Amino acid sequence: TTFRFCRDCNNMLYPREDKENNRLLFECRTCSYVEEAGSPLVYRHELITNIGETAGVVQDIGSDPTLPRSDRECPKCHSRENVFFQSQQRRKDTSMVLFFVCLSCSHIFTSDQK
Amino acid sequence: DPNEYNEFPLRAIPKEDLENMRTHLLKFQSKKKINPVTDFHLPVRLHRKDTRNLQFQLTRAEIVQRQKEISLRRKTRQLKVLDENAKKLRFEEFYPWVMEDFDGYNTWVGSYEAGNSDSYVLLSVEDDGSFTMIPADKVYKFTARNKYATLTIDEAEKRMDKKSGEVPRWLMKHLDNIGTTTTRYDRTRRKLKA
Amino acid sequence: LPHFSKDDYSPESKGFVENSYLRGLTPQEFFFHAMGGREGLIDTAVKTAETGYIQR
Amino acid sequence: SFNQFVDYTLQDIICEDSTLILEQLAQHTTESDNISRKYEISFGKIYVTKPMVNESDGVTHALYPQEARLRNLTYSSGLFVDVKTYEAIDVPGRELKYEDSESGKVFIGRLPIMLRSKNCYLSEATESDLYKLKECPFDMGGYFIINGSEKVLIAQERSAGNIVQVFKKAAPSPISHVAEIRSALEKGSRFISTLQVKLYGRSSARTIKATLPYIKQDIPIVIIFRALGIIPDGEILEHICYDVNDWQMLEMLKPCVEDGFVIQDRETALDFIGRRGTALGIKKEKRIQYAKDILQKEFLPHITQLEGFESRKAFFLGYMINRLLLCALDRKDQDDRDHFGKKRLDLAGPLLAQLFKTLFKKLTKDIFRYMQRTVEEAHDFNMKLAINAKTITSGLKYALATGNWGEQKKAMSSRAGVSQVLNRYTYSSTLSHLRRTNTPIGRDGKLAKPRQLHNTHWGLVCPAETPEGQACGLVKNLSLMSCISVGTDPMPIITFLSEWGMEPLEDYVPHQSPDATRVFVNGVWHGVHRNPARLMETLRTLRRKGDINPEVSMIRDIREKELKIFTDAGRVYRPLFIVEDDESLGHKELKVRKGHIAKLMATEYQDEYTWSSLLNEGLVEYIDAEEEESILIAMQPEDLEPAAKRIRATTFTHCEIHPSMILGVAASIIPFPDHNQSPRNTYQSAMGKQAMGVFLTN
Amino acid sequence: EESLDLDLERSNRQVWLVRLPMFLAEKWRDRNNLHGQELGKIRINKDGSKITLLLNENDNDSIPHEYDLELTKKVVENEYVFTEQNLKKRDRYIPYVKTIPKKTAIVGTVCHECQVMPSMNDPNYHKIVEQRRNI
DNA sequence: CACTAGTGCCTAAAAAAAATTTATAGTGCAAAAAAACCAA
DNA sequence: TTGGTTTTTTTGCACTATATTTGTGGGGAAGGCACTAGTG
Ligand SMILES: [Zn+2]
Ligand SMILES: [Zn+2]
Repeated sequence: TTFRFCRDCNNMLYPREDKENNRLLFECRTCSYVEEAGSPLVYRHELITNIGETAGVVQDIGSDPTLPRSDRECPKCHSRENVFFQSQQRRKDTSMVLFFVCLSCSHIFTSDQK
Repeated sequence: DPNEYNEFPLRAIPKEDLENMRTHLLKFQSKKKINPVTDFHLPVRLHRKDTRNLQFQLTRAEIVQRQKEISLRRKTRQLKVLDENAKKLRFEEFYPWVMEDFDGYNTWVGSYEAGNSDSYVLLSVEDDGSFTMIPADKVYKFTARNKYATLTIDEAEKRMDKKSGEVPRWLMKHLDNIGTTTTRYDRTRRKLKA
Repeated sequence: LPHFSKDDYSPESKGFVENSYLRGLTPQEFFFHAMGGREGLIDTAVKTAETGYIQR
Repeated sequence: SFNQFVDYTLQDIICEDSTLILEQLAQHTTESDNISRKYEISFGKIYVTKPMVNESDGVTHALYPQEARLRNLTYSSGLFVDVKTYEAIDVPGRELKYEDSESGKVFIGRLPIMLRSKNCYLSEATESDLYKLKECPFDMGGYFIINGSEKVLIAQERSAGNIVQVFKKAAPSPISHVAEIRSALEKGSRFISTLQVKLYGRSSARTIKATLPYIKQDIPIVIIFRALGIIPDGEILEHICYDVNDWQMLEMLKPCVEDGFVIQDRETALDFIGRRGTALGIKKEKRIQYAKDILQKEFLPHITQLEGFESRKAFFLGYMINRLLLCALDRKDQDDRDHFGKKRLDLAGPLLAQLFKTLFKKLTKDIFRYMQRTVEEAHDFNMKLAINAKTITSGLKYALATGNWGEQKKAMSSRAGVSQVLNRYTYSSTLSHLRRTNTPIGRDGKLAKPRQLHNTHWGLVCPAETPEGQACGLVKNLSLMSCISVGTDPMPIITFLSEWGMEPLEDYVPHQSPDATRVFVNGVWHGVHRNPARLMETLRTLRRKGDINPEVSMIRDIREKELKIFTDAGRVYRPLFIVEDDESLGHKELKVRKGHIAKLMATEYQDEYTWSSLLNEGLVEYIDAEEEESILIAMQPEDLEPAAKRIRATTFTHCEIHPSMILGVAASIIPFPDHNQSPRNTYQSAMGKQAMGVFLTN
Repeated sequence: EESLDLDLERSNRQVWLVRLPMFLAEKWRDRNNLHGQELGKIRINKDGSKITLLLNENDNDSIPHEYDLELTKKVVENEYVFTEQNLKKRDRYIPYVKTIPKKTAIVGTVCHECQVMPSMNDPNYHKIVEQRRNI
């Protein structure tokens, strides 16, 4: 779903169809540069999703004091130290799922006990 | 310290040399490296010119070819104060810096940014090994223009009017087919052909 | 409240008064009690004028 | 507040606008030539006096508060300011080089004074001398004496300016999400200059338009970016989106990019009319010069307004667009208007500043008059300023006595509750009338807005000392140690920050900074930095060492990758114990120890540690209302520090000095306020002020 | 009299743009100075990657005599120094454009963006630390 | 003979920096734009 | 076939009205010149 831009100018390449060769082309509607289409994918919507929960996972998450600490272990380093926080997606239909990041292994993993 | 280095005291530029001479910093906005000596078609002219209707302006080669072919007061007033240096800066920047090569292939328009002109100081190595210390009074930034054969203002005003829900996705392509408002390099090439 | 760790839903963290008046409250619980009292005060202080208009 | 307004902000307000010249060179060409008849008048240093008032037909007395109080005077003092031809001549060709006092320290008027201020007689009295002057030593408090009546001004809270906010407007309107910016210059022309960006459509008419003065149409933001000087669309995208990996924002921007698909040049975008007037001067359709002068001089009166910082404008506007877009994308929640920190408390200083500015503008306008009138001889320089002094003194007296706030403008914009009469029943009441606040909301009142208490109010405003009825929750009372921010010049701070390594935004690039942290000062973006941690600790240490005014507050929003610096005036802050996480003795410990407190007791009983002397060596630190969102607090100094009566993490940074200090003046009297119902405490807090006893001794 | 076209000859000279601390910039940007006198010495590793400045003793030992120069951008593109001075005294085209001619010449190419920082280990250093702390 | 106050008589201080937020209802004008008929 | 036509539907905008009692107390209320009278 990524967008490409003209090498000659940072401008959105609009897909357009080859009438005779029947393959999608991306032409810079600013300048005559044209480009081949990597995938038949053109536009992507994703009306409902469960993404964006890994937003703002800075390397300094453990630095802040206010995030609570737990005793669960990361299944890479098993160090009981870790920092946990709930879903970043602030909508009324969210879930009580939590996210555990451990300072030692610097890895993020879900709270799913299943 | 063990001689693992080249030591040489940098020397200042002579004071008397500096006066009546102004030194500025030049910047290009471009993803690709541009070398003025090689890429540009000499002769190259730097002028401070009005930028209105840049496309309609004839190229330097075009101008040379054309030349060769030819051959009660209210009596009571009060003025609010404005800083003299600011007034001079406004007067100087009333017209932008515009640089063109003879071919008209590449055109660049400068602008002035005062973010770090004062703090920055120029240092370039002299032939003897000293480093020339220059206080940089102003820093100018140049941007490319007219490379993509831009469209004109009036038709743009007509398009923005909600005559159509969406403008033609191939309007630029159709105009290029009509070749309206050819590039300055293109116009110069056409004039040279004629 | 800035005396709690983030993202807690324990009753004390989110304002459950545990103690009784006999022993006396704790700073946080005191603050929450103040909140409730203020709510009651303002709601009555507005409804009085409103419902007076309706009555008239 | 008053001491600040007197020491500075007064020489400042004068030297700022001390320019007035009438150089009548020839008022037309020649006239041969004539001489550049400069009429230069400028004000140098100002002067203030002790309260020194003469009666009719008599000598001037050295006043004293009781004297004015019984004689119905105004405990004020006079002022007088210094006032400052040699020419340059030009007949037509060449040109551009064609460019008085009569007295000194001329009287300009008299203004009231704060009791026990820097320039009040009482601020140095000894108890013996204080009794010699015959007033109660317990009279701690800065009221005013106008026509012989104790007079007190009250704080006015207002939403802090120059700060990004977003709102979710109601569904039926074609706007769903809006972002608003306020601005000021402290306080020339009042520079309200509201900027707001609206998101259109639900309908799916996804488009973004902005409103700018003096442009009276909604304008597509892409046109704004282009006109600013950013032609290639990819750059504009870089100014909005930061994580190039994410896409959703690009998808919702797609229609906006489509809207501006027609224009491709900066001045052509500037060529858009946005007329709103005034009368079209030199023009073809719209001057490019007109548009650029707008965008520089008037647009966004903060971060800069001079000539040459388009890029700063672009980055800030992109930041605000991004914040707007998040709310529409549900990534971040709705803004909270009622949060306390984003408010401020205007006080005596700023209020007197506003009135003095208005009256001095009237002064200058009148000075221009009767100078243009004296076409013939001569320059007065003396007598008009007497009527001017009458005007200044009368205006100040009227403002401080009537309660209306402003000149005789038929009570326009004159909120009355500014100069209430000081209550004098009970010493408790009197003290409970100084630290008082008030906000304008309406006549009748709403029922879902700041009347009800808020979490942010903790430890800053007393949660029980409020009046009831038609004003409940509006008037509110400062807690005990709460102190107000008097502001400080940010220039040294920003210079220090740049020196220690800053990326000025002029050469910023998101690609090479996928993780760098933005930096804000008083709500201006200045640069981006790579390591926030070291800068944070360094600033903290430098503050604690006492090299920065402690009123300054900084916050590191590690979740948002943001750094804030605040040094404005009017913030509210409280003291706190600092706790060092490290400890050679073991787990964790607050830095102060027994030796310091022993020294404090010794100093007190001497009848040389001060609270300041505690501040310098890093033992307690001020905390504004904004920071608490980045600090964990320990209620008791022993609550969890180590490993029936009643019911009772390991990462504390500060411990409360004492919980019982969250009260205010009146509630402090209530014994065991914990052990009874809160509305009953509120009933008592209100009622106690209606009790007799003693109020002074004199 | 002078050719309006700019000179392209002086381009081929490498230039080092230096951001300078306020105290030192105040001294060097003064027009009273700049008589041509030498002011300091530079140290370059044979291996490279580390540059430090050796200030001369003309500073009156009020500021560090040693500084470290950090190349913020080792490689620099599209940045040059051009110098200015006064000169001697659909197919429709616009005839009048009001050209304003000046004498201009490009004199160098910027290759190294570097910043001068006081070495904390310098004995005269850390004094400006207190000076900046006060201001 | 001249300066200033004391009292009586009588129209203007005309400057714009801004528009400043404070709601929520309804409900009758009023005009703005879409939608059907048909006629050129 | 489509634009001039009348009809309708909508959208805005501009209106008013906002519980009952009692008692102080604190403010000023035309200012701005004009014409003459007393005093130096
Ligand atoms: Zn292109
Ligand atoms: Zn692990």
